[PDB]
Amino acid sequence: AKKDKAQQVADVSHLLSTSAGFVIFDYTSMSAIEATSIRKKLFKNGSKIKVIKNNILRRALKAGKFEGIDETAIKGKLAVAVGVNEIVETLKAVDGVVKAKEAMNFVCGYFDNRAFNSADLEKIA
Amino acid sequence: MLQPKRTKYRKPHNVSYEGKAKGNSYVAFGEYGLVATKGNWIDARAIESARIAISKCLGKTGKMWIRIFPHMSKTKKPLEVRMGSGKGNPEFWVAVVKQGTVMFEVANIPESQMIKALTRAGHKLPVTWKILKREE
Amino acid sequence: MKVRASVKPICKDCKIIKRHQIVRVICKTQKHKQRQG
Amino acid sequence: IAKINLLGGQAKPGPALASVGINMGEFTKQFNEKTKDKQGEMIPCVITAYNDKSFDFILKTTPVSILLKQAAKLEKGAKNAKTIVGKITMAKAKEIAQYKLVDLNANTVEAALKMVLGTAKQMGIEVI
RNA sequence: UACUAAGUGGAAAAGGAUGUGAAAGUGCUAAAACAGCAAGGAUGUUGGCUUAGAAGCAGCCAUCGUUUAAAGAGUGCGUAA
Ligand SMILES: [Mg+2]
Ligand SMILES: [Mg+2]
Ligand SMILES: [Mg+2]
Ligand SMILES: [Zn+2]
Repeated sequence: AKKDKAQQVADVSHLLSTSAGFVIFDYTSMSAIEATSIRKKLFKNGSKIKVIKNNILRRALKAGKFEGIDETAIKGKLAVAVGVNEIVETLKAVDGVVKAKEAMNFVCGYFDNRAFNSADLEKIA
Repeated sequence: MLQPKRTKYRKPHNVSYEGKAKGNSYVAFGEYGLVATKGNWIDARAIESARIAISKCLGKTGKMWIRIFPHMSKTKKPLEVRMGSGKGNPEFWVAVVKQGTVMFEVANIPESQMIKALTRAGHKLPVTWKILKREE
Repeated sequence: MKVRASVKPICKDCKIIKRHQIVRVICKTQKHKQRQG
Repeated sequence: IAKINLLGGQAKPGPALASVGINMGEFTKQFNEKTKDKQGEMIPCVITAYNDKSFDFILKTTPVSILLKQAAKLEKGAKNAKTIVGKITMAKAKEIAQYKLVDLNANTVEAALKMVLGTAKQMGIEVI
């Protein structure tokens, strides 16, 4: 209901407030076996892949007093890859896997109170 | 074939099925029931067809009750016989179903099987049937 | 095509339509075409 | 991609492979080379069947619930779920879990613990 | 002032139907509804008896659990399986 939605938006906003790194991905053509493989290869509590609602992510972003991420969350399929402490190794790991995949897109994310572009994601690894 | 073991009188006057519902009007043993919407004479043969249908479409733990019983008999003069020379001999037993009498009831199995079971029982009977539930 | 006084879907794919003021049942399986509903 | 059932000690036959173009005679030595540590046990193999021709294969553990029978000291489990015959403690369950951790896609070891209970419930063995 | 689209009116039953109008409730929805489209749609494993064989889809012993957004001892087709 509305109360559950309010609780959900509050806790994800808190999680993204206390976090340090974020990157957005799509869910096009990768297997669930592969999904479990990514979970085990990360194996770090700081690194977390999650399916978030597009609407809930924008509203939690609004509550996070950040800006510029709107272009990422518009008419697109969104993943969240939150990283605590070190985020470069998580980005390196996910980049190696998408190279191991068949096809994949990659949308701009958010880290260190700054935003990046697609090519900036290519070099952030 | 439900049949009374003995009767005091072999040839009674027929019992009318026109009127409202005297007894057997509300589900009181199960909780789903097959109500009638048209009074008619239905014989023990139709009961056995309907009862066998319910039992075949029942499960391993469902339980059923048959309310109506063919108390009254009916006669039929032999073919090619001119009128007179007394009443005919009893041929078949019929239960008197009035508009509003619950004939069959079922319980102790999920709702869909019970709805289906009552449907197949009512397609075996001439009266226009309807599903009803038991008051809490 | 099967002509019956009563027509009902046989599978979950059977779909009831009303064509030329007659109700029929069409489906992927041609054994299940019904008419005269 | 083909999940084929091949004996560890006898894997040279199998005509199905020849339909895809796999070099059967060269790869028989690869099939037999890395299964000598588990001789006698039946071991299926997953094959990344493709036109690359460099078919990478992965072995696989014998199927579960036979070590449950071995640990329960009974040949065949009960024919009724309600009827309880075999009893298995946590130590035998954990040995089975660490053995079968290789084929399982679970992240943690307690997840593997309660897999043994789950298949033991299917076998009817009480978890004590 | 409404209704019918059947020449019903201007003859008929058991039964069947997204014909249409009225009413009374209940679920979701611009924190996105339903349909469709684009993706995934899992692991132990193909569980085990059982069956020549079944191991996602023969009867069973039942009708498992994790990862996870989701996934069913599967939805069918289908494969000796
Ligand atoms: Mg007329
Ligand atoms: Mg209708
Ligand atoms: Mg209406
Ligand atoms: Zn059909």
